[PDB]
Amino acid sequence: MLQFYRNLGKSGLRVSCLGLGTWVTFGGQITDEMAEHLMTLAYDNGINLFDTAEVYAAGKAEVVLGNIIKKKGWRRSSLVITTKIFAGGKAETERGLSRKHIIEGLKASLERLQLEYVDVVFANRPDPNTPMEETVRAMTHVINQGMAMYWGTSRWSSMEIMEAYSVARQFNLIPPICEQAEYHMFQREKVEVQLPELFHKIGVGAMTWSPLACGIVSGKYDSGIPPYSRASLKGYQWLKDKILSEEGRRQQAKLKELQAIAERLGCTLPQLAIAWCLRNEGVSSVLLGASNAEQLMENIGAIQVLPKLSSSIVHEIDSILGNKPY
Amino acid sequence: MLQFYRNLGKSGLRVSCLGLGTWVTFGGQITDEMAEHLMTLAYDNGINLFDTAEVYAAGKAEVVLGNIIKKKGWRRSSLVITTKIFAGGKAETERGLSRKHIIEGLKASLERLQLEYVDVVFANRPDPNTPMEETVRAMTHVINQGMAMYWGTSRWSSMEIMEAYSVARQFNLIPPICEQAEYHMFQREKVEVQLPELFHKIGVGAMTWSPLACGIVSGKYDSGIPPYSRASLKGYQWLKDKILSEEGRRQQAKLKELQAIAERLGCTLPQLAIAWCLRNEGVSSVLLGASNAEQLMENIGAIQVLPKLSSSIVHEIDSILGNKPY
Amino acid sequence: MLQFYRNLGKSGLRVSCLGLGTWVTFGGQITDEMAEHLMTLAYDNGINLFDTAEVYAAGKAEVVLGNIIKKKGWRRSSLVITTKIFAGGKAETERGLSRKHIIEGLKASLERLQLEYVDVVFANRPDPNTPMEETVRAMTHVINQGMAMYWGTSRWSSMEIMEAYSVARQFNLIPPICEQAEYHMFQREKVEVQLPELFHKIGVGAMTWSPLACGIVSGKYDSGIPPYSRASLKGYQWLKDKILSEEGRRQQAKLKELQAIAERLGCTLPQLAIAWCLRNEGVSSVLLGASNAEQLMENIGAIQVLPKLSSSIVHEIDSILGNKPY
Amino acid sequence: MLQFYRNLGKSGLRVSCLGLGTWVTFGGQITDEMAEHLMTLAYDNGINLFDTAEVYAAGKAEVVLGNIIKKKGWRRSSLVITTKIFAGGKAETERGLSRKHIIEGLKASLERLQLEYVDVVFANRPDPNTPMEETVRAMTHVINQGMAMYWGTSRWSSMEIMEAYSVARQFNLIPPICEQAEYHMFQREKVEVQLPELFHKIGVGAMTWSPLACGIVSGKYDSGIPPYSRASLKGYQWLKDKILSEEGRRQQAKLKELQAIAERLGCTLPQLAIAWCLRNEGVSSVLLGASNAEQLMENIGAIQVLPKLSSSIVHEIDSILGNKPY
Ligand SMILES: NC(=O)C1=CN([C@@H]2O[C@H](COP(=O)(O)OP(=O)(O)OC[C@H]3O[C@@H](n4cnc5c(N)ncnc54)[C@H](OP(=O)(O)O)[C@@H]3O)[C@@H](O)[C@H]2O)C=CC1
Ligand SMILES: NC(=O)C1=CN([C@@H]2O[C@H](COP(=O)(O)OP(=O)(O)OC[C@H]3O[C@@H](n4cnc5c(N)ncnc54)[C@H](OP(=O)(O)O)[C@@H]3O)[C@@H](O)[C@H]2O)C=CC1
Ligand SMILES: NC(=O)C1=CN([C@@H]2O[C@H](COP(=O)(O)OP(=O)(O)OC[C@H]3O[C@@H](n4cnc5c(N)ncnc54)[C@H](OP(=O)(O)O)[C@@H]3O)[C@@H](O)[C@H]2O)C=CC1
Ligand SMILES: NC(=O)C1=CN([C@@H]2O[C@H](COP(=O)(O)OP(=O)(O)OC[C@H]3O[C@@H](n4cnc5c(N)ncnc54)[C@H](OP(=O)(O)O)[C@@H]3O)[C@@H](O)[C@H]2O)C=CC1
Ligand SMILES: C[C@]12C=CC(=O)C=C1CC[C@@H]1[C@@H]2C(=O)C[C@@]2(C)[C@H]1CC[C@]2(O)/C(O)=C/O
Ligand SMILES: C[C@]12C=CC(=O)C=C1CC[C@@H]1[C@@H]2C(=O)C[C@@]2(C)[C@H]1CC[C@]2(O)/C(O)=C/O
Ligand SMILES: C[C@]12C=CC(=O)C=C1CC[C@@H]1[C@@H]2C(=O)C[C@@]2(C)[C@H]1CC[C@]2(O)/C(O)=C/O
Ligand SMILES: C[C@]12C=CC(=O)C=C1CC[C@@H]1[C@@H]2C(=O)C[C@@]2(C)[C@H]1CC[C@]2(O)/C(O)=C/O
Repeated sequence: MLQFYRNLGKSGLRVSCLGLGTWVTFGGQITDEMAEHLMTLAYDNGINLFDTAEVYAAGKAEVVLGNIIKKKGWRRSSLVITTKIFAGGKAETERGLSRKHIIEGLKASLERLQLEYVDVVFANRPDPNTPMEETVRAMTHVINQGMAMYWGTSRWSSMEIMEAYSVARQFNLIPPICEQAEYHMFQREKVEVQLPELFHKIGVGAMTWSPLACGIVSGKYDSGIPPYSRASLKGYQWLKDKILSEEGRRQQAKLKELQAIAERLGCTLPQLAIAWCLRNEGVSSVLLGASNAEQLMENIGAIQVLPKLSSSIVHEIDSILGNKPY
Repeated sequence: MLQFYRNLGKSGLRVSCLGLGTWVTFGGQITDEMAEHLMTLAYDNGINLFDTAEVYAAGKAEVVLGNIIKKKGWRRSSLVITTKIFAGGKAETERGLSRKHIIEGLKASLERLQLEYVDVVFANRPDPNTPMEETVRAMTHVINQGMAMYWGTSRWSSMEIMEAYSVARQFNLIPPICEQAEYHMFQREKVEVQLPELFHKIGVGAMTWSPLACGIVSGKYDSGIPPYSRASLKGYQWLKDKILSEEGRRQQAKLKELQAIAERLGCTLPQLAIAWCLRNEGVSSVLLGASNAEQLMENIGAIQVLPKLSSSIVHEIDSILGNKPY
Repeated sequence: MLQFYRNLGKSGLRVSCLGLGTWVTFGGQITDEMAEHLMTLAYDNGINLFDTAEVYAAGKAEVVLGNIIKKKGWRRSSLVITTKIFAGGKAETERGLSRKHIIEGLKASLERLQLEYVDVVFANRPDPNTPMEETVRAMTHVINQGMAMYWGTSRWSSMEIMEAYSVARQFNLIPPICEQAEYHMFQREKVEVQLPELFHKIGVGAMTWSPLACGIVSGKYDSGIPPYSRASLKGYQWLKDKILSEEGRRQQAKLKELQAIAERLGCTLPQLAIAWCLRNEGVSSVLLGASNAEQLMENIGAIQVLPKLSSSIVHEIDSILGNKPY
Repeated sequence: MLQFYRNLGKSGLRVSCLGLGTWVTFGGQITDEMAEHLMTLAYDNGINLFDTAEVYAAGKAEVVLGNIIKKKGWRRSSLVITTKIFAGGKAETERGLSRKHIIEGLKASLERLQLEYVDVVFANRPDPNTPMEETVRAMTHVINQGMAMYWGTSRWSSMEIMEAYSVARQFNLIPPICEQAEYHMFQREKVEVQLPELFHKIGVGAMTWSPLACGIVSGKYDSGIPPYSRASLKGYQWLKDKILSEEGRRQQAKLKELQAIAERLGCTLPQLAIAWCLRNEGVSSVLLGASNAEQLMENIGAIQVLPKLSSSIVHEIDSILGNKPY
């Protein structure tokens, strides 16, 4: 009963239940050649959603993404391209959600992307130094300028998202259509409890990220930090610490148990985790990440796992994780 | 007492009581040469309204229409060009009334038409997957961008049209000026009963289509499906089935009777049917269709029939049709 | 105590108490060479206001005006250029105050004028076929598009002007700043009684036209229709009839009497009439007309007459005219 | 506890506590070479705020400023460029806060600056001939046109600033973010008493100017008008009169006393005065002025003085000045 394509929240924007992101990989960990192959595989498999950000690889991720789109020549109208704005430089005025950086940042992202507009522009995170009204007016402005079709939030609290809606309705501006939130077996609270309320109240959709907790859910770290793994990359010592932390090892213990259900269902752990992220209608789309073609094809195969996630299967997983939100 | 030119609803847009459409014919059933001749004949006879759609002939109808306008060099200010948006591609995001497709779709139609803007952009049909607010904001945006002068609805229910007005007045956006509805002797309810209410309440005008029920009213199918007829064209098996259906034959029976009044008045059946469509002020303009010059000139001659449609004549027709709405 | 420059109504637009119009003369009755000289004389004498219209000489007036501006190279910021829109073609959709013609009409005027925008765009007259809301939205749109700085009305009733303000305040649009009304010794009611109310209520300014009643006030028709006079021009038989009419001769009788006061003051009749038009603060600016340099220099000399228009002088004129409004 | 960078009022625009202005110097008193050096020194020292005006050196200040920015090639996103509009020509319509001059004036400033937009456009002073609504709509328009990111006021009373906010909230326009006010030891009332109220009430920020009272606070006029001093420049006889005035000499007397505290703290008088201007959070940024590199480097050194401005030090200064506002 799964519908591969669904509306992003209550907006009219239709997206595939699975998207492909560019964090770490594009313009960084992987070659442009591998990136091209990954996007082609995604696109050919129905995926129309591709996420990026001005900060990814200091802007190179957007460059690679734009190059592929141009080289492949896919119709712009058949793609949903999203980017996020917060950190776009070292200068004081090159970061934040001020009108100045919103406009300068998106303009610079579009130039790198070789695109006239993105379908959704996201505030990559909350800005405690900029009043909501200024931010909402700036997002509304770029949409009115044809630089984006819609806008959204990322890593914002339920209250801050409602605040953006409040400002939009008071000054007759455009409200946000989606919140890009982290969601995986070890981070469920926000997406399972809070976001559903925002959907029914103000139509906000949930586009989730890091469905494998940066690859931790794959269980490839059951025995240390494998070579070439994200956790072994430069600038990702923070990930390695989380993996080697006390809590990071307790997660591995639970994973081994989840692995049992995986093989018992005839799928891999990553496929179980990803399918798990889509088990509820509440999630509009799960943004995937992959360093090679084997991972992506495996991940996409998660769709076939959905039908096997019965009530019993879900309860067993909850008993194992032991973190089912109230 | 007929006024050849009238306002489209309560808007200031003045249109001829007869327009020329491009469905099936332009870029499809007829040659560009024949299309040029038909439009010239229309224009030279006072017709200033020409309708098309992104979906007609996969966009070719708009191409032919734009070519003629350019080749003939008529002043853009002397023309009322309308197009409709819903289905503009095979991709998921290439259909619907989302802001994304509204903007991408109209932009693509304008490029094909070689025009900077259309006078009216229509939503070709209702979109159950896009909230009215998003659609109304998108229509308002393209009007503000100078891509269209006004917007309208097509195949929308009275309630959905009122809903668009509601959103427009609540968020101070631009309301629709017209609804493009089917109207002929075998489809009267909506146009005769509901649309008049929308005109007096929210100024919505009625621009009607298929005045001959795709040619069925001409009675050329009194004996099967004549060669080259629309019903015998590829992709129009649906029309042939309606003609050969039980109800389709009962219509022919009534037509034969209507034919009596036609010849009794000194006009053809198509002229009687078309003049009938304009008998009431409620209809701002009737969109004509034609595959050759004989049909168009005949159709235009319907204007001369109007004066003969007395109360008695109208009552006789009602008795024959037996479908006068309450 | 006269201030040569004053605000046009309550707006911030500052105009000279005297402007130079282009009706009949520019691109028509006079040569481009004479037009250039007249504008230069005006500009050099402090006049910054120049009025035209899409209908004047079928658009040639705007062409000549734009040529002079370009040839002389005066700073655009030192000029106040106004044009009026209603009749811009023979086609049905080429006339009126519909959004379509407002945009097409002004765009075409600007191209002829070789200007990016006019300071004020006027609706040349009321349009009974277009709802006020559509007209006000269209004027607001062109101002927002940078095609005009402000907009105004011409030949509108006090109630229709208040209606435009009503729509502007209800839908948060831009209200009109001025009404271009006829004003001379034989047409005082509207300007003296009604316009002052609009100024204090909604800040509307009064820019008056035909201060010499098309030249009739000069008294050059005291003995028929002199050669080369406007009344003897082709297409102005209507003016000749008004002059030769019973009322037209009764005006001449009164003029002869006014002539007495003129010579008694040391000025010409035209100078007395023009100075009379500016005697009250209510009039922001009087638009002058002239076929040669002698008339213009004479007319401009009306400024020196103002100081002599005492209460007694004004009362004597009222006794003669006998048309002082209540 | 000083934060070099702070928000300009409640807006999201982040500026350095010290800015560099161009009045008198750029394109005038100093060479383009010296101007380039001064800006480079400022920029390299963290200063991101540079102020100018259409009136400075008849537009040359903006030309020099734009040349430096272009020659140095600093990222536009790392700069906060502000300009002020009021007097942009000799013609009547070339001055004021009318929509006409706002648009023409800023457009001309941007061309001279070789920039697409300024971060903040200021009304250089109040305009008693233009209604607030017109001015606020014009500022909102240029911001919506991408010609400026924000707008502000300069030399406006607290009530006039609140009036601009009132109009903005009534017609849903954009309110001002900052007021550029004079602030130095001999002008404290407005900035110390009134502006703080506007900050808490409507978020208006305080960007101050002439922190050395045009150089008077430096005490270089303790013995007349030194050569090359601003007071000895052409067109600045007004400054010399203020210095040589009775009150101007009484200020010198107080300065000599302040000098005691300066040397007693280990800093110069200008450093004490400038640091004094930043002692309170109320001031977002102090705009500096300098004719040579020695002055600028000295002035910037005022930051190190801030830590020494204890309560006692501030009280001693108040006792000396004897002008502490109520
Ligand atoms: N809004 C925001 O702030 C954020 C948004 N995002 C978005 O979400 C997207 C996805 O996030 P991401 O963290 O990459 O997602 P995941 O948590 O799914 O991690 C994907 C990474 O895990 C590894 N992996 C993937 N599949 C497999 C597999 N089958 N077997 C083994 N290892 C596998 C790969 O890394 P390796 O091979 O190197 O181990 C890959 O790069 C991003 O690209 C971005 O677009 C992400 C973070 C934040
Ligand atoms: N908003 C919407 O969804 C829709 C809008 N429209 C608009 O309305 C327009 C008119 O619709 P359309 O269905 O073409 O109109 P009609 O119902 O009037 O049918 C016209 C067709 O009937 C035949 N015909 C026309 N005149 C004669 C005649 N005198 N004698 C015999 N046959 C005749 C021709 O087909 P043939 O010779 O092949 O038999 C011609 O193509 C369209 O072109 C389009 O612009 C149409 C449908 C939907
Ligand atoms: N909003 C609207 O609908 C209208 C606006 N206007 C505006 O107002 C302007 C002025 O109107 P207009 O009717 O021309 O003004 P006047 O009533 O002042 O008439 C001017 C004409 O009278 C004659 N004249 C002028 N000065 C003298 C003189 N000193 N001695 C003798 N004859 C003289 C000239 O015509 P001749 O030498 O041929 O006798 C000249 O063309 C127009 O150009 C236009 O811009 C005008 C009409 C309508
Ligand atoms: N909004 C508005 O209406 C106004 C805004 N402003 C803005 O504020 C900025 C600063 O104003 P400004 O009056 O120049 O500032 P100051 O009051 O600080 O005076 C600076 C001037 O004083 C002298 N000076 C500076 N430092 C020293 C020093 N250490 N020792 C001795 N003399 C020194 C220099 O002049 P010299 O060497 O010639 O003596 C220099 O040009 C302007 O450039 C402008 O951007 C200014 C006025 C009005
Ligand atoms: C998609 C939309 C309009 C286009 C856009 O850029 C952002 C949004 C977000 C909020 C949506 C809004 C609508 O279109 C109407 C909605 C969906 C509203 C939330 C409640 C709402 O007002 C409602 O429930 C319809 O009545
Ligand atoms: C034409 C118009 C404005 C231009 C446009 O793009 C769309 C519309 C549709 C609705 C119209 C509106 C008007 O202009 C004023 C009308 C005609 C309104 C319906 C009721 C109305 O408000 C009225 O009755 C006047 O008072
Ligand atoms: C000039 C202006 C704004 C710019 C414009 O394009 C048209 C107008 C016309 C109406 C003016 C308006 C104002 O600026 C404020 C005014 C002048 C208003 C009439 C009453 C008003 O609201 C008032 O009295 C101030 O309080
Ligand atoms: C920065 C801002 C919006 C961007 C802009 O161009 C100008 C302003 C000035 C007024 C600010 C406004 C806000 O962003 C919200 C503020 C800061 C408001 C003053 C009160 C306010 O409404 C408030 O207190 C938040 O609730």
